[PDB]
This record gives sequence, structure tokens and C-alpha cells, in this order.
Amino acid sequence: QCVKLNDGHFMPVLGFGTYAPPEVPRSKALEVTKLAIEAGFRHIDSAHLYNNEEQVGLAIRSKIADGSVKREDIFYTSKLWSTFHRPELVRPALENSLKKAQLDYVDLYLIHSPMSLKPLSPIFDIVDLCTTWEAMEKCKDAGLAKSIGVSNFNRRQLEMILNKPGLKYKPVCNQVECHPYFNRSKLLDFCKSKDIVLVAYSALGSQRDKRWVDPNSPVLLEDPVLCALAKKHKRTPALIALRYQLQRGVVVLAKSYNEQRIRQNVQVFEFQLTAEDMKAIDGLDRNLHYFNSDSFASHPNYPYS
Ligand SMILES: NC(=O)c1ccc[n+]([C@@H]2O[C@H](COP(=O)([O-])OP(=O)(O)OC[C@H]3O[C@@H](n4cnc5c(N)ncnc54)[C@H](OP(=O)(O)O)[C@@H]3O)[C@@H](O)[C@H]2O)c1
Ligand SMILES: CC[C@@H](C(=O)O)c1ccc(-c2cncnc2)c(F)c1
Repeated sequence: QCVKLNDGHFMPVLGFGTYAPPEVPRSKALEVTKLAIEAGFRHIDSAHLYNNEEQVGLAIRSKIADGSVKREDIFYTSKLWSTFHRPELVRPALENSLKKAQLDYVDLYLIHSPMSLKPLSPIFDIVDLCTTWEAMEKCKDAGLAKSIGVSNFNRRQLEMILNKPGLKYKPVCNQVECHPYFNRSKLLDFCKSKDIVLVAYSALGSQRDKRWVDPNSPVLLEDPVLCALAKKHKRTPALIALRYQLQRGVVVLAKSYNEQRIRQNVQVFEFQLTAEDMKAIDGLDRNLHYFNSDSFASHPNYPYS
């Protein structure tokens, strides 16, 4: 249940999202990530910004120790935060992440966002990200990351890397917000044309953080069409939203800190949607990105409109 990447490595098509707001204790990320691996998750999504890499690393190592999984069976992702985009900071930031997680390599390292910040939430900065990508390329050559990609890149920002003079490695993936209300069908078409995997976050709609998400926005999992399809298939609305991405070639993440819902989310491989189901879901696209805050929308390299 993996997809082959542009650089030869493989990525599991269902990933586990580990972000919890700072009010959730970090000991939960350790328990939860162990349960995700117990449930069948082999793709685990973390980042510098998430303040959990020590716990997520320990969880992986703990399951490696108890004879459940081997390191080569786990796909660990980290992300370079936007205060570290200047090239001389890229490798130290990655080495720090491996340090926190106590791992020898990450399977995937991403530029978290194209919106550079002053060298964690400072003020904007102006960085030529082709130089940041060059430092990413060296992290792959050095073996600190098996694969390298980007996150929150729009079409123009992706093209800049692919058009870079003397590019070494193209981005393996682009991790963007993607769900039935914001399905990125044009960006998905472009990524499939360049052999770039689209990885979807907020596929269950969001954690609806009051910092960045308007509480007046519709709740994706309460959508009428998704709920009717859940009743039709005798599944849950979350499983329909996840199966929707797998059937259109999108690697999908799913955060859950609930034992029961983590186990339920791996049932996405058990059933299929029909062609009629898929256009029902495609008709829900309404250009609604849940993350909508002036802090993002004021940045010069803001990927949206
Ligand atoms: N690159 C980026 O900029 C970026 C941005 C955002 C997120 N991400 C990553 O993507 C991951 C997922 O995105 P997300 O944080 O927005 O969370 P999400 O995957 O969209 O899930 C949203 C909510 O759905 C609930 N849920 C999980 N399974 C469910 C189920 N079977 N039925 C009903 N509800 C269910 C969860 O609540 P419970 O916990 O109570 O189960 C969760 O809080 C993140 O953890 C992060 O790793 C990356
Ligand atoms: C902790 C929150 C974090 C995450 O969960 O990864 C996150 C969430 C949203 C964005 C983002 C990017 N580009 C446009 N709008 C929003 C982001 F860069 C980073």
C-alpha cells in the first residue's frame, strides 16, 4: 500500500498526523503514535513546529524495541520551519530534528511553507528558496533524508524549483491542504504531470484551531453528501473523505488522538467508492481552505488567493 516516489523510494499512502495544540500534553503524542503503529500506520507525519519530535521518535523506537516494526518499515517525515529557510540553517535544523527524535535519518524532509519568517513565530523575510532547496539537495546527498519535498507550494512556487538552473532532485511531494471542500484538482493535475505526489493534510477538514480557522466555517465531516455516502457504504464520513483521496492518487494523512478513531481510519483500505460516489464528492469543492488568517494572507509568498 505504497506509492513509488520520483527518486525511487516508496511512501505509504495513508499517513498518521501527529500535531496536537500546545494545550494537549506531549505525553499523549507518545501514547497515540504507539497506537497508530499498533493499528497499522507506517507513515508518520511530524515537524519542527509540532514540538513533539522527541515523543514521536521515542514512540517509533519503542515499537522498534518491542519487536513490532523495523526502522525500514516506518516512513518518518519532518519539516524545515520557515525561520530556517536561509541555506546555512537547513542542515542544522534537520540535524536538530534527528537529534530530538534520536534517529539516524528521516525518510522525508519538507520545506514546511514558502512563507519565510525572520530567523518560531517572530515578521517576514525574503529568501530565494532555490537556495533553500539546494541545501535540501545536499541533505539528501549526505543521507540525512532519503527523500526531500515541499509543503504548501502552489503551481508557480513549484515551477520555480523545477525550473531551477542545475536542479539535482525534483521535489518528491507537495503537502497541501486538500479535502472535498478544497480538493486542489488543478494542482493535483500539475503534480501528476511532473511526477510529484500530492499529500493531503486537513483531509478530515481541520482540527479547527481558533487561531487560524473560523468557527463559522462548515464542518467537513457533517457534510450532507459525505454523510449520505457513509450511510450508503455503512462506513463513517471520515472514511469516505479518506477513501476519496486514495482513489484520485493523493497520499492522505489523518490525525487522531483517539484510540478508536485511529483504529477505524485504517479501514480505508477495506472498501471502494464508485464512479458516481466520486463525482458526488467532487461536486463539494468550494475553494474553502480552513486555515484562513491574515498572518498567512499578508505574506508576499502566500500560496492562495
Ligand atoms: N504541512 C502543513 O502545513 C500541515 C498543516 C496542517 C496539518 N498538517 C499535518 O496533517 C495532519 C492531519 O491534519 P489535521 O491536523 O488538520 O487533522 P485531520 O487529519 O484533518 O483530522 C481532523 C479531526 O478529525 C478527527 N478524526 C480523526 N479520525 C476521525 C474519525 N474516524 N471520525 C471522526 N473524526 C476523526 C480528529 O479528532 P480526534 O483527535 O478527537 O480523533 C481530528 O482532530 C496533521 O496532524 C499534520 O501532521 C500539516
Ligand atoms: C501548527 C500549524 C501548522 C501545521 O499543522 O503544519 C501549519 C498550518 C497551516 C499552514 C499554512 C500554510 N500555508 C497557508 N496557510 C496555512 C502552515 F504553514 C503550517
